[PDB]
Formats: sequence, C-alpha cells, structure tokens
Amino acid sequence: HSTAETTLDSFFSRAGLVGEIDLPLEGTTNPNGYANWDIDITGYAQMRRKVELFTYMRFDAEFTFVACTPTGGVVPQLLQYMFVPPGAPKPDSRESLAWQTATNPSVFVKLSDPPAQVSVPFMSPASAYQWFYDGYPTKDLEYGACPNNMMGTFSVRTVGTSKSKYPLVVRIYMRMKHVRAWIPRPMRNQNYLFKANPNYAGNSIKPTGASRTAITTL
Amino acid sequence: HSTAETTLDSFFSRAGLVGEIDLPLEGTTNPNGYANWDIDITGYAQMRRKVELFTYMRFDAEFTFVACTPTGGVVPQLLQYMFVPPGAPKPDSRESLAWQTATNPSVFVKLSDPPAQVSVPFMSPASAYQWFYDGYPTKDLEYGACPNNMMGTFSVRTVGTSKSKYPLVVRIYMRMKHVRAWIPRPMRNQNYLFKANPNYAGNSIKPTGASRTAITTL
Amino acid sequence: GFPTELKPGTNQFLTTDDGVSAPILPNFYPTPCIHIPGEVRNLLELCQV
Amino acid sequence: GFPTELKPGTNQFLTTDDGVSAPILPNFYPTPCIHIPGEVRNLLELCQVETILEVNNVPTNATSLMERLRFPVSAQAGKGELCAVFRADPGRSGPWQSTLLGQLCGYYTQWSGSLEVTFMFTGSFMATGKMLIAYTPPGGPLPKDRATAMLGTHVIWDFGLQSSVTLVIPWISNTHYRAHARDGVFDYYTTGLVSIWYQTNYVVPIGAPNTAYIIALAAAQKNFTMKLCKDASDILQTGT
Amino acid sequence: ETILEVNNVPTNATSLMERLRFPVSAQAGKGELCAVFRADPGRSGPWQSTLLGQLCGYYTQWSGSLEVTFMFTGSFMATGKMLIAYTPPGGPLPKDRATAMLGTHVIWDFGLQSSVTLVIPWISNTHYRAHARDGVFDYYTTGLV
Amino acid sequence: VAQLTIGNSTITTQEAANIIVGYGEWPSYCSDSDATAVDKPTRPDVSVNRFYTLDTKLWEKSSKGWYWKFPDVLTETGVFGQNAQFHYLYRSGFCIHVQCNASKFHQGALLVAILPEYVIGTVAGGTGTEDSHPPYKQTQPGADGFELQHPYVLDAGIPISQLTVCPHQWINLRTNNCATIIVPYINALPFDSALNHCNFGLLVVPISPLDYDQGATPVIPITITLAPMCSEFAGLR
Amino acid sequence: VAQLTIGNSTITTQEAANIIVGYGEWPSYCSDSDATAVDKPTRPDVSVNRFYTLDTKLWEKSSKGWYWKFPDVLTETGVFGQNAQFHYLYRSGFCIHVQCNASKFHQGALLVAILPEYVIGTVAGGTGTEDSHPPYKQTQPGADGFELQHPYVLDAGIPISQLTVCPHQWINLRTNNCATIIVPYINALPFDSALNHCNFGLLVVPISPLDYDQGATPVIPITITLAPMCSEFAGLR
Repeated sequence: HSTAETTLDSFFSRAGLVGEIDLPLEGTTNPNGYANWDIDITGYAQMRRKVELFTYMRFDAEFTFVACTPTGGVVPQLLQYMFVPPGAPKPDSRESLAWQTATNPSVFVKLSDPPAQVSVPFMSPASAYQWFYDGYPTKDLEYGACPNNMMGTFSVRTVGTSKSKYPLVVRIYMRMKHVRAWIPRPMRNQNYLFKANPNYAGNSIKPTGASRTAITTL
Repeated sequence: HSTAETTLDSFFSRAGLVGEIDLPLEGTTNPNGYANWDIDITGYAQMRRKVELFTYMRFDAEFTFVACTPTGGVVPQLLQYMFVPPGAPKPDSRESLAWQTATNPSVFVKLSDPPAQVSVPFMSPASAYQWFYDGYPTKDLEYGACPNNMMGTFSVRTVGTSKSKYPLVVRIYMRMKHVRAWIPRPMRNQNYLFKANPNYAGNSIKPTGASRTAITTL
Repeated sequence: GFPTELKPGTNQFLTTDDGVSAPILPNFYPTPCIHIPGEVRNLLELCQV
Repeated sequence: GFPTELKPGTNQFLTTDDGVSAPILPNFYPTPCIHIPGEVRNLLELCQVETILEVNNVPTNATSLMERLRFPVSAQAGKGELCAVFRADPGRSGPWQSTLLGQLCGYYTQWSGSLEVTFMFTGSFMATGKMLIAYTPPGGPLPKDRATAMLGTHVIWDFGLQSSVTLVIPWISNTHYRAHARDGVFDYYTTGLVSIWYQTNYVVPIGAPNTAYIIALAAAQKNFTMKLCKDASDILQTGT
Repeated sequence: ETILEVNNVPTNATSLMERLRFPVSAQAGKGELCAVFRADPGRSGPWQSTLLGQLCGYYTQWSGSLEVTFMFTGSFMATGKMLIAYTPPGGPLPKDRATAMLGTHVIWDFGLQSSVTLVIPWISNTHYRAHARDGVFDYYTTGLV
Repeated sequence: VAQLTIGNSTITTQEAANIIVGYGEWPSYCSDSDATAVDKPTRPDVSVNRFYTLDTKLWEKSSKGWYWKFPDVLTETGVFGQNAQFHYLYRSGFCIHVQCNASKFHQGALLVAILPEYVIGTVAGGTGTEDSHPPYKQTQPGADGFELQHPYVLDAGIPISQLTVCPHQWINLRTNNCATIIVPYINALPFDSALNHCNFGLLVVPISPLDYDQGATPVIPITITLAPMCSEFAGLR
Repeated sequence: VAQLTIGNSTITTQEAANIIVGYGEWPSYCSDSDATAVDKPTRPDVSVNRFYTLDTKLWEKSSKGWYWKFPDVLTETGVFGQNAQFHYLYRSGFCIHVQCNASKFHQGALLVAILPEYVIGTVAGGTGTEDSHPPYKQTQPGADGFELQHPYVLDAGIPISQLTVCPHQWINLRTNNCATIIVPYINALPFDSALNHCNFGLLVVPISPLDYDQGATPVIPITITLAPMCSEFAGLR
C-alpha cells in the first residue's frame, strides 16, 4: 500500500519509445543515410494525455538509442548521434559543417556496443515547460504555441564519408527523471486532433465515459 | 598430506583449453576471417563431469588467447578479440558496426606479442550459475535449460579492412578462479548425450564401474 | 587493473532500470526554477478532490 | 625509466601459473551472492559421506544393476561359509567405484587415510544369526576358512540384536608407485581384505522371508588425504 | 498404544487374528507398495481396532497429533529397508516409491532398529458434512500413511 | 504413541524418532532484502501451515521407486495450492515425513532423499538419438508422484549408489518405518516461481527389495505427509 | 564412515564400534627385565606397525569355520615377516579386526575368539589309534588359515559350547559385522621364539549357519585385518 507508487517521479519514470529513425539503404524516407529528430516527448502516444494533467512541468531526460537492422540484426556499422542544442542550426546535408561544430555534442558508438544513453538537462529558459500558453509570444495564427519549450534535436547518421552498407533502424527511448508538476487541470476527454493545439471534433463530442440505459437500472 | 590440494579452488584451477577458433585462408569454416565463440566452460571435456558435482557455482575466469598458424608458426598479423557481454548483439559480418561499439570490450594484440589474457567477472544476474534447473523459465521444449548462465561471447578476427595474409588458429584457454560450490550431487555415471540436458542412452545403461565373476571371488 | 568478473545483465537495456549516464551538456546551468503556486507531489493529492 | 633486466620465463604462458590480468568489464558489479544452503569448501568433506558400496558388483545385465547395491544371506548357506569378500581399494576399479569416495579418488593421483565400511541388514525383523566380518591387512591372503579368519581382527555381527554394524579399516596408502602396461599409476599395493562369513546359519521362523540382503556403505574417515590431480574421466562431453 | 488392524482384510471367522499384522517377504521387490491406510482415528477402517478409535466413536468431534509405531517381528537374521511415508490431506497416495520419498517419510531399517515410530502432525475431524442422513463431522483431514 | 496436531489435521505419528534436517538449516522467512524491496511479501501462516497427506503409494516386490517435485506436488491439492497458483513470486521451506505400515514378517529398505533441481531425462528416444526433453508428466508429476524407469541412474545418468550425498534418511523395515527430512529453501534466487521451476525433488527408492513369506499383504503402503514451513508469496493475480 | 590410517595402509572401517580388549590388558613393551638383561631389544615401530589385510575367506552355507596361528600367520607376508624370520627372540601384542560384507537379506552369526596355546589334534588315525601329531599344515597354517574338521570339539576335544570363556566377540549379521579384539602378549616367558611356538590361535566359527533366500551372493567375504601392537625382537641372524 506504500503511497510511493503514486508520486510524480514514479508516475512519469520508465523509458518510453519516443522516436524511431529510419535509414533504408535505398528508397524514399531519409535518402541520405541521416535524419533530424526533434526531441518531442509526445513521441510516446499516451504521454500527451498524462503530462497534460498539469500546466507546468520540469524534468530531465535520459535518452537511450537502440539501433539495429529492420530484421533486428546487429552489424559492424559505426553511428554518430548528434545533439542540436535549441538555438544552434541543424545539419542539412550528409556533411554540413554542422556535424563538425563542437558546441553540438555528438556520441559515436558501434551497433556492436550496447545501446548508447545520455542525459539532457531541463532546457527551457523559463522556470518550467508549460503545455498551455493562453496568448501569443509577443499573417499567420501563432496561438497556443509556446516558444521556449524546445528541448533540442538529435541528428542520427552513419559515420563515414560514404553511405552505409546495411539498412538501419534507430529507436530512441526517453525516460524523464526528477519531475515537478504544477497547476493540475482536467483530464483530456476528447480525441486529439493535432500535435499543435487542443482542438477537437466540433460535433463528434462523446461523453467522458460509457453510458447506460436508465439512471435507475444498474 | 596438507588438505589444501582438496580445496575447491585447487580442484577447479588450472588454465584449460575451452575454445579453438579457426581462420583458414580459404575453405569452408569461418569464410570471413572471423568467428563468434560463446563462452562455454564445457569446451574442456572432463570439465562437465566435474562442475556437475555441484548444483550451484560461482566463479571468475581468466581467459588466455594463444594464436598461431596451423603449423604453429608466429606471424606479423594483428588480431582483435572482442567480448560480447550477454545482452548485447554479436557481429554478423566482417565489419558489422558491432566491432565498433565500445560497450563491447575489445583487445588488440599481434601474434608477435605473448598470449593475450583478460578476466571475466561472475556474470549471471543470479546469486550463482546452476547446472540444473528443474522447470521452465516462465511450441518447443524449454526444459532443464537455465537462462541467465550466459557468460558472454568472444569474437575473434584479423584486424583490418582486408582478409588476413596467413591462415590462423586461435586457441582459447580459461582458468576459473575464486570458486564457491553448493549442494553436492551424485557423480555422472552414464555417457553424455547432448550438451543440453542430462539425457542418456535408454538401454545402454552400464554399471557405475567394472564388474567381477562371483561376489566371493576376488 | 583491478579484478572484475561480469555478471548476467551486462550490456543489457531495461526500460525501467534507472542508473545513470553523462550529461549531454556538462556546463549547462538550467535556468533556476522560481516559485509556481500549487505544485503536486503525489497524484493521491488529486484523488481526494 | 627504472632499471630492469628480464629473467627467463618472460613472455611465457604456464597453464597452471596464476598471476593476473585486467577485468574485461571494469565497472561491472556482479550481482552479490546470497546465502545458498550447504556450501562445500573441500572435496574431503564429501569423502567422509557414506555412499553405497557395490560389493555385489557382479550382475552386469542392464535391468539388474540395482542388485549390485546389495549382497544376500540365506538359509542355503551353512555355518562357516564365506559370504563375500572385497579389497580396501577406494581408488582402483572394483566395488569402490560406486561410492562417491571412489569416484573422487579417480580425480586424484595418490592418497592415504582410514576408511569406514558399514553394513546394514535389511532382512525380516524375525531374522536372527551371526555373521563374522574380518579384515586382513595387506599381505596375508584371504583366510583359508572361517576359523583361521577369526584369529585376526574381525567383528562378530549379530543382527538378532544390532541391525547395523560398522567396521573401520586402519589405514590404506595408495602411494607405493608402480608401472603396469604403460599406465604407471601409483598402485595401491596396500589392498586390505574384508571378508564376511556365516558365523551361524540364517535363522527365521515360519512366516518370514527365508533370504535377506545386506547393503554396504563406505566412506573415508576424518584423516583422509588426496595429493596430485588427474582429470582421468571416461565420461566426456560430446557435441550433440 | 493399541494394535492397529492395518491388515483389516481377512473377515473369515478363524482368521480375524491375522488382521493384527501385515506381512513383508522375498516375493516383493524393491519399490513395491506394501500397505496403506488413512489417518482417521474416528471413521471406520483399520482404526476401529484401537482403543483410541473406539473411544472417538463415543464423541462427535476431535483434533490432535497421532503416533503410529511399527514393530518388525521377523527373524533376527532378516534385514532390509522399508520406507514409511505420510501424505497430508489432499495429495493422493504417491504414484510410486520415488515420488513418495520426496515428502515426509522415514526410511526404516530392521537390520538395525527393530521398531520405528511415525508421528502424524495433526488430524482434525471438525470439517462438518452431511452424507446420506448421518450428517456427522466428516474427517476430510484424512492423512495418508 | 503421540499425535502431532498443527492445523485442522491430526497425524498420529511416532512420539519423536530421528529427523534429518536438510543441509543443517531450519527453513526460515527472510532478513529484509529480496527480489522485492518495496513489496512486503505476506507470509501465509493461516491454512498454508497444516498437514498434507498425499495419496499413499503401494510398495510391491517390484516397485522401481517414486519421486515428487516440489513445490509442484502441492500447488495441486490444498490452500497452499491456492497460493502457489494466485501468486507470482514464492519462497518456502518444508518438512516431509514418509511412513511405512508393515509387519515384523515383511522386510525391505527404502532410501528417502531430497535432491535440489532434480532434472529428469527420459530414454532420449529408445537407444539414445532424440533430444526429447521429458513430458510435462515427468517435470511436474502432481501430487501422485511418478515412477523411476531406471532407478540405478535416477533417470538422470547419476548413480543412486551415491544419492546419500543429499539430505537423506533410511527406512529399513526391520528397524523402523517413519523417516523425516526438513528441507530449507534452496535456490539461486531469494524469490522464485512456484509454478514453473521446481526447487527440488523427493525420491524414495527400494534399495533392499520388499519381500514377505507368501501369505502376507504383498503391498506395503508408504504414506507421505508434509508440512510447508515458512511459506512466502508476493503480488496476487 | 571413518577410515583409520596407521601406516602405508588405509582401511575404511566403521567409525568406532565395540572392541573387546583381551584379558583386560593393552599390549605394551616391557619394564626393564627379560630373557635379555645386557641385550636392549630393538622395538620395530617402523613398517612393523601398519595394517595387514589377510586374503579374505569366503563363508558358505557350509563353512565349518577357520583358524590362524599367531605369530606364524604373519611371519609369512610382511616386513613383520622379515623380523620374525631374521630374529631369535620375540614378544609382541596384537589387534585383530574381522569384518563381514553382507546384505540385510542374509543372516548368520560368527563367534570370533582368541585361544592361547591352541594345540590341534587330528583324527588320530581315523577311529583313534595313531599318535600322529597333526601335520605342519595344522600347526602353522600360514596367512591363509586352516579349516576346522570337527568344529564342535575345536579340533582338540574341547567343546566350542564354552569357547566364549576366551577373549571373544560375536558377529551376528542382522546386528553387525566388524568385530575387534586386542590381544596382549600371553606367554610363560618374557621373550619366546617367533617361528616355532605360536603364542595363540584366532578362531572364527559359524555358530549360526550362513543363509540367504535363493538368489543372493551365496558367499559372504570375511576380511581379517590385523595390526602388530608393540613388536619386540632381540639379536639378528
């Protein structure tokens, strides 16, 4: 019965899959053996609903990178995951001098080696992130969108001058730690429409939960 | 007469040959100048019977790698032995990004240099290894097989992008140290059928030891 | 070198397991947190509303 | 740089030598060991456990191997008759190979100590009689008849009374080196000789089994030693 | 202690004296099951011969630890081992000798001690019931020796 | 005569013969550290601590011997069967008591022993070419046990000639009958499954064949009674 | 089980059953007065103090019994045989240990005893008219003993019904097997010949005939092991 499983850190812990990069040898998606992933903790489906229980949050995260082949095979390919601190520019080519700039923390690891993990501190220049922003950050509709909440950008890529020899799939897991929440708000009860705002189906409004026949009949 | 030769460490010490990798220049076996060896302390014939004297064991091991040519010749070829901690994936190609991943301890040495040796700690996530498991690890027959008892995997290979210049034979010696045994059990008395279970010839059951004419005639 | 034997679970990734790993930005000093009214520390606080 | 001259044995690999070498996984913390009941610290602990001595190591048939565990005594036998006989050779092939003691010795080259055979009568309760167990130290061949056997260390065992007697073998030393065909193994030489005789005929009342069996349990005493290791093991690991 | 007629099979008039003892012999081979009965001091069965049993009949319910003793009356020259085993309520009579041994048992050797005693932990004839019409507190707790 | 009574059960066993305590350790609960540190495991002292009396097995002039597997044997019948089924983790000591009802006109000897992690191995086909891991009948033979097919090699290529190197006790008919063994929890894990992994096995083999002059009840009943000492479980389902 | 080890020998005899010390006296060396007063007799503590294990005799349903004569029995095989042959005078105590390997399915009883100055007497012809003093085979039957022809009168007109009046020990199969007797030097002379006069005789007779239901090894081996306690010799040749 220990009320410890109901804390905030015990509610928001656990490494969840938030990203899945894909470097097919040949095809459409990521045709340059590299891709840019913007840290988005909603990469985990049911996470949005959860964090959105509060108005202000603060936390750190431990990202883990489980990469393999689509088959699930291990291969002797060396990778480089780079981190783009919100504010610095991201790579655009397979050798944009971006991967070169030190102020962009990179971490080389082979697929042979166990998953790579690193910790991103609470970025935001604010006191805390905030899932809601009732205004405009002083043409276009810039409502509800809160600026400084950007945690950064991970840029995965196969080390080396030439393309990779095998197809690769990098899965990105992130567990948030040391959490502080504020201003609890009602629990979402209408399906989500966009990752952006809280819009909902303006006719397809369903009841918070299942319904019955008569109020007297159980 | 000192009862020290009867200890456990004095019974289980001594570097024994448990593995013999083979990198023929050209042929069938290991056609890629590399091979994956799973740490198996039964690589030493009479070892099974011995360790199997107990039900629970705990120990560390010092592996030594004596590599040469089939002839027994020494040559200026550099090798890389890598260790795959039970849990990480093994190489599958002559440059699977596996040999690149740091979390997979590698050790480069030339044949010029004396044998290479390293110590593997007691791996298992259990209190001890266990030669017997009377159950199933919560289609197929998964009986008697104990999961966590995997000590790891050594992956031998000729350093470098291209194939080796001479044929090679890497012999792997392992001496276990600091041993603790538990629950002594009867000494195997029927030839072994598979490395897996304790099955035996169900008709070819012979007496524990030689027999005589009459019980009165010595 | 100091003697070590590896136990099972080496090179293993447990989604729940929570040891640690280096900070991607060592010298970064996350803007201090100020005081936000009404912090929650255990969902059970909510269950009583 | 501090002055050093290398001595012979440099760059040498001795399978027995046990210095050290770095840990493949430095920061690995091997899950602590908890408490497992009954740990063994020296095989000699085992050598003192009584294990069934297959004195009746004659039936070789497949579905009879279970008989090797015990020899019999019955009405057919008359007073004086020799019941059974074996040697005090914990190492060497023979009845001792069934015992844990024996099997361990095989993993060793030489040894010495006092032994301890026990005899358990499993016959009816109504069964009575006397058996004469006798040990003849190295040399003196198996006593001609029961009489002369008794003139030396022996124990008259009466199952009418105590249903289980224990005999102590003074000392056996497998150290007297030898060289048979080519297996120059330190041959016992010191083969004592335990013989069991029918002191009285087997006596039973109407209604009881007119034949019983005796189980034998051996084991070495406290003062046992083992020197030199030898991995002689015919039961070897085979690739599926 | 009163004689437990474990061998309560011969009913013939001039054989009733055999009910006092069961036999063991050469014909039986290792492993063979010799005999078996329940820990039911009350209920009909072998216990009815004992004073204990007969008294229980004069009572409705009870509980306690029991104590069966076994006396080998064979020859003196007779030897061997019998394995007595008790299986608490539930677990049916062990399939074979082997499995029987994996539970509380006592290996009895008459070559040595000519008389062994087994203790039944506890039997409670309190678990009420209602058979045909004789709704007597049925054992339920029938151990198994 | 003196009947022990620990539970709604009452076995009328001998006053107090000799009992072999396994590996010299009384089964106990646990210090304060396990496979559950923020999960205080409830310790069934209720009906999980009474006497169970398995269906008596009949010993014939030919029985090859029998064996049971713990904790399986009881996960069947019993409220201890209720626990082992509705719980995830488990840790429990024991106390077996094998009794033998026979007359002074019979004879035999049973070796009763406890063998941790008792892994069976069938014929492996017939002669020895089939990696057929024994049936779900030999790995967990319920509360009615199972017979040995090759008593000499205990069904696992190990010689019974050495089984005494385990917690054992003899049952020589001409000398006794009841034999007792207190088994402590033996595992390489504090808390293990109580449904898939069988901490050990109880063997009971006729080393000296049962026998009787013709005319005596040919089958002697072996009654195995056991008591779960210090049961422990964690998380119900 | 506990194996005694006094010498390059190692008998694995019982832990410590009951041993009958002869005439209540432990064999010892000597005060300071003998058949040699200016001749300090060397006391072989070397290889003359180890375990000797005579060739096991086989007990049949019909064995009449056997006997050995000390010190003769060993003057044969052994370094104690070396001494007794190259020395003039001799004085030595003993310690015999007769073991019997049989199963609980056999039965019998052996009376094992020590009889000082055991003088044999053959048939005296056939019916009783020939002063033929027994052969050199019955007076000194080496290390393989000799069989009794008339067990009832111990081959010397004395009734075995009374042999227990000597240092003896019984070996009833259903109760034991090993039996021990410590013999002290018994003679009417401090130092006597160790080659012509046999200080005594060890008898071992089946009082209760050996027997076994048909099918058990019919011959039970009787193993006599002995140890020379306090050997003493004077003047070599």
